Amino acid sequence: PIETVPVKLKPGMDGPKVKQWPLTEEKIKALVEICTEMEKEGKISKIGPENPYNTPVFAIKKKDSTKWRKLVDFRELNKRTQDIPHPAGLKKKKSVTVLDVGDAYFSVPLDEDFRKYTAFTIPSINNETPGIRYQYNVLPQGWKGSPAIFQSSMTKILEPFRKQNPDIVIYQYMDDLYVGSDLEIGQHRTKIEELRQHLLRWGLELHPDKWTVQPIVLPEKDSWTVNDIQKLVGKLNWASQIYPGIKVRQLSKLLRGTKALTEVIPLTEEAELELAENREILKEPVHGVYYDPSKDLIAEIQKQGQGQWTYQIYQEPFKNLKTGKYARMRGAHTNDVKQLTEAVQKITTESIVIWGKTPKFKLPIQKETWETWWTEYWQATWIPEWEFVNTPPLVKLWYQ
Amino acid sequence: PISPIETVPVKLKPGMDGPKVKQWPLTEEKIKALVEICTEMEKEGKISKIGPENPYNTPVFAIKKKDSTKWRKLVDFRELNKRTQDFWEVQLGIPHPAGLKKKKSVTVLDVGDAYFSVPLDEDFRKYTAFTIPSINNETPGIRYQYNVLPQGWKGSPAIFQSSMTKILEPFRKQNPDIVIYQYMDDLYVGSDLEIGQHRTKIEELRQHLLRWGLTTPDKKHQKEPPFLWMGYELHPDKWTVQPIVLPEKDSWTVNDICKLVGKLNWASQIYPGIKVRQLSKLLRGTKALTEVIPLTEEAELELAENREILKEPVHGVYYDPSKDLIAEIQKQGQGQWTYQIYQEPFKNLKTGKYARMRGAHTNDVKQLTEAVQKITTESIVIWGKTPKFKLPIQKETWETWWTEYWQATWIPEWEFVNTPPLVKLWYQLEKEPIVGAETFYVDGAANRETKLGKAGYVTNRGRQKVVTLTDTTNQKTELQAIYLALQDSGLEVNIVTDSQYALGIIQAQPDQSESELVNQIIEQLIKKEKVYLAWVPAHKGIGGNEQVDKLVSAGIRK
DNA sequence: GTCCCTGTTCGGGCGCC
DNA sequence: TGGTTGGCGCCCGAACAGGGACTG
Ligand SMILES: *[PH](O)(O)OC[C@@]1(C#C)O[C@@H](n2cnc3c(N)nc(F)nc32)C[C@@H]1O[PH](O)(O)OC[C@@]1(C#C)O[C@@H](n2cnc3c(N)nc(F)nc32)C[C@@H]1O
Ligand SMILES: [Mg+2]
Repeated sequence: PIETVPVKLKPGMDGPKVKQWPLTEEKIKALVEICTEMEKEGKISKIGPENPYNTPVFAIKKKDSTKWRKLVDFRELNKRTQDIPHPAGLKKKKSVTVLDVGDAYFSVPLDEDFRKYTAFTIPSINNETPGIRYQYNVLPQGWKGSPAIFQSSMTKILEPFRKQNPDIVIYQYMDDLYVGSDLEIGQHRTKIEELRQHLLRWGLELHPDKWTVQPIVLPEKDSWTVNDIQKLVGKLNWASQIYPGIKVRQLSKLLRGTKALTEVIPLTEEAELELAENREILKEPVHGVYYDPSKDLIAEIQKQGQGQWTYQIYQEPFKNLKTGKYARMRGAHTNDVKQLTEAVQKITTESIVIWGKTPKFKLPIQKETWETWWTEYWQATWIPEWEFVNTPPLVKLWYQ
Repeated sequence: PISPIETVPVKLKPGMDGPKVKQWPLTEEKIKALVEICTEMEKEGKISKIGPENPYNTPVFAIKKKDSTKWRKLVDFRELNKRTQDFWEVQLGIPHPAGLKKKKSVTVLDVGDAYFSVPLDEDFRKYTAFTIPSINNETPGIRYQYNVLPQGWKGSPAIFQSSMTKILEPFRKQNPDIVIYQYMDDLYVGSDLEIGQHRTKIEELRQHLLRWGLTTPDKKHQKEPPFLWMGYELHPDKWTVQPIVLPEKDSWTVNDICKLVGKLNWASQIYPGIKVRQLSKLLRGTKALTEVIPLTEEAELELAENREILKEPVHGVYYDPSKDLIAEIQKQGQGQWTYQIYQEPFKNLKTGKYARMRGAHTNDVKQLTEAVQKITTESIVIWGKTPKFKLPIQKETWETWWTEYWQATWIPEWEFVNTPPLVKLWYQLEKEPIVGAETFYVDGAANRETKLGKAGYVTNRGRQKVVTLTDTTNQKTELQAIYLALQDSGLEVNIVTDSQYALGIIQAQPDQSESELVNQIIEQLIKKEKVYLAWVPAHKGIGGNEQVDKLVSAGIRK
């Protein structure tokens, strides 16, 4: 039917060989039901152990629906896969809706020589059965090459809608379609449903206006102790690595000698003025920060406690492209891991809308803790890369 | 017979050729057994005679089977395995009897001559060439190649396990309510039918397997409990592990310690309270399995209390999905944790232990969290769900820990149980400076070349002390300085440090460490009533960090 | 750059099938 | 007997990666 496009791995790289992690009974039953239907329609085929590659698979369940979604953790294959103006107006729209257009890829065949690398394995409960393996025959959801090959077909489908609605920005990333407009809520939702009816012929909410930056703030006191000024000097000293205009001469000279931490230090007029000048400098935007599409985005997250989470997105140290906060549930039934997984999704969603790329996360969590529960709270169709850090208690104190 | 299933296409690694190793000398008994096996396998098409057109060879041998009567023909395919393609192993784990659901009727039967009944890829057969000596100087040694899966080849396990899955697929599809646990050639079959109707379903399975060339001999067809399965005995309403025999030595070697700990690990799945920390500690630094290691007093004590656990009768029960999974964790000494998983009180599904030491410095709450994570993952494998936990930690203790700890940490639904020793935090750092407590400014400095160092403090009350160190590091002198301040202060103390390394260790509130210096610091922190630890950036002239920095830098730096 | 001290992974021995 | 293969488990040490501090 459709001529296949030859795709190959990067030079000197083999396919992915990543082990399947344990899946719950509800996820395996969902994956088994999905794979039997996908196999019935020629989308996947069973394979044996002579295929040496493997990529982990799981499933997520949307909030209020008994429908599951098959997720293949393809980011190892995406890195090994051989390699458009990002819409700058998407981040300045009133409402943006995310639509899963992953089903569109299933109508385009995949290069026969490449299907071996799409292998995955369905596990069984209590190892009743060996793992049952499959590979992809069509463009797979979650693969970096799927939106690339389907690019020409996606433009044909979106052409009439984009012409009829020029004030609506439609952007595609992986299996997701981002639709932003300045229409009033309700009118916007009518256009989203209109586009859904448009996508059904072929077959088969975000408010980026309110995304604000969290600047570095400084304490305000009528009475300063030696401890208060020591905490303030160390914070401004770190901040001067980001804002070279920060000076700490008049504040630190108040600490000369060997004093008790609870001793009261009256701020002199010079130290008082130096502090006020530092507050204005911290309001200014970081200078000389230019986004490099060829370098990775790095996202660091700090647990601030009481449901508060701060994060920074940079490519070079102290060159923050964005610094924000993510405050959530403030109770005794708080789930740290759940709030963290939700935080990395919101941060990734923002990075896609702003720069069109997914960031690499430095997660403040034990590796085993994250891998045990992170899939239980995932709701996105993409998965970002992440490493696990042993955070210093210093960066936590700097970003409040 | 030989299965009519399609072969699995297998290639060598690029640029490689088949093995060319010659046969090693064999015993007369070994030879007589191999010719009897090879003559029969040739009559059945399982092996074919080759000639000079085949230039490969691999040494073969034989060992006794578990029944200890028949012989198991093996091939030392180590060279061929290096040059054979990679496989993706399909066996993802070992089934456990605690995950078996209660069935009305149970059968356990094996496929006979499993490997030798699955055909091998025709283009790959010539690489499995071997030579069997016969009655030499009366008839030369016959050269054969394998037409079926050989024992000793890398691909045989995964190819057989996958082939067995394809063969069982139509029967599972037709009989979705017949549970079939498939491990190698062994089949556990369970139904909710009466024993008569169950046996007819078994014969349908046997006929199904026979259609795919897999026999099921009656000698390996178990029909009554207890069933011998995967090293257990399956009774109708309970299961037990086959008897475990610990070594009986007076001069334990490293090999004996491995067999001891290995069998104890295997016993901990149903025997509660097994501990292997002191025994496994005896292996730190050893090199040879023959080294006789003298048992320490607590290692011999640990062995003695394990023996008493194994002398008790113990059994497990089967899984009822309509009830919840409950995991209860008991704290043992020195980072050791045992647990029991059950659904009805005093009816363990299984037990287990956890004692993996993670991190140089940790506390009992961190380890309990790690044990919960391990039990959760292990529960998802066996049962497909997370258990409800019963933990010997106060709700307030957990609230205090996850409040101050900078990492994301979480424990699923859990209820407190008063089973001492309870898990608690042995000290707490103040959030604010302490009024009326002496303020210590600590610092250390070490010389990278000479390894000489200095640690000390200055206080707001005029006290100062400097201690010289040898064979130290900058990081150690910073910890020595904090330790020095703790020793020379009262029950309440403010400490200011410039070392975020030392600050990060102490804020995590460890109660145990691999470092003796950190352990001495922990012991001081427990004796204190109030400690406040603060941080200042180094080399910035912030008093009195500036004063102590000049004291410890003199003579070792600049 | 190096040294230090973390962290994880991999492969060795043993255990079990 | 000794000499094979694969899965999983445990515990160990070697071999890495990543971040912070150090030298003149
Ligand atoms: P438990 O209740 O004792 O069950 C025994 C059994 C099963 C099922 O567990 C497997 N097994 C036990 N010990 C094994 C070793 N050392 N290696 C391998 F690969 N498997 C082992 C097999 C065993 O069932 P059994 O009926 O003995 O043999 C069946 C078979 C198959 C399929 O496994 C292979 N096999 C058995 N012993 C082997 C040895 N020592 N080496 C190799 F390479 N392969 C072995 C061949 C058989 O056809
Ligand atoms: Mg210092």
